[PDB]
Amino acid sequence: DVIREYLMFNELSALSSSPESVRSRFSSIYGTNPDGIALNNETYFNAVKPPITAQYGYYCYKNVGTVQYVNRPTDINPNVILAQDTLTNNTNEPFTTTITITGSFTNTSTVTSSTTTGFKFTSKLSIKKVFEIGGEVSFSTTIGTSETTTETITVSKSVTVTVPAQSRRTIQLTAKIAKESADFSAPITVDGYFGANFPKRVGPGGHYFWFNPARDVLNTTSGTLRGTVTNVSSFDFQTIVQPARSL
Ligand SMILES: [Lu+3]
Ligand SMILES: [Lu+3]
Repeated sequence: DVIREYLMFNELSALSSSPESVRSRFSSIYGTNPDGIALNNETYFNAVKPPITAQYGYYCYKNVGTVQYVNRPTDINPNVILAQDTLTNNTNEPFTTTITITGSFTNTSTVTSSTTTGFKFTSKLSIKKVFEIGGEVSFSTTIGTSETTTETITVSKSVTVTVPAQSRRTIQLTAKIAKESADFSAPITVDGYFGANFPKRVGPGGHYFWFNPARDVLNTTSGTLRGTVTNVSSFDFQTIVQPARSL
């Protein structure tokens, strides 16, 4: 998904920064410690209200770029009993009979995401992955969370079996389980401005209010989104009729 929202003061740590470190950068740039600083609709320290950044139209945004997916090796659980039934022959004559054996399996699709430094995005992230075995999976997800959705597969199989004279005979419904997954990542980028108000006129021309691009006052202006999309499903259903065993 293409996300673009305001950067907040409580997310400065996500850019390895702080209001104090931003203020100190403004101090270095202009040669006087500002009274206060401003970001979008917020201020910090001894600041002019309303924020000079909104007054003067200088905003600052965090962005999620294009999500890139990388397939992980698929893990296959090669045998799982979904159903098991035993036919008992208590007579002196064999009989043959057609039975139906039924199992159900609950498929899961799981999304998880995070950022390396703890950005606080509000807009849902769109995650879509087509899995070979599991098929198409999509999510609209809050970054930094986990979600699982479920779907039910019921499988019935008819089978004709002869059970000898004094014996029982077991029938199983079996499947393989595929855990399919892909890792994903997206660049986080910050662009726009911070504001500062000074106790005296500073800078070229002598002004009380100044704006500097985020890159001038923050220790970094990028980060990273990461996550995984998993699907667990059953496939390769088989009927197993085991040899008749004596009672
Ligand atoms: Lu194959
Ligand atoms: Lu196959």
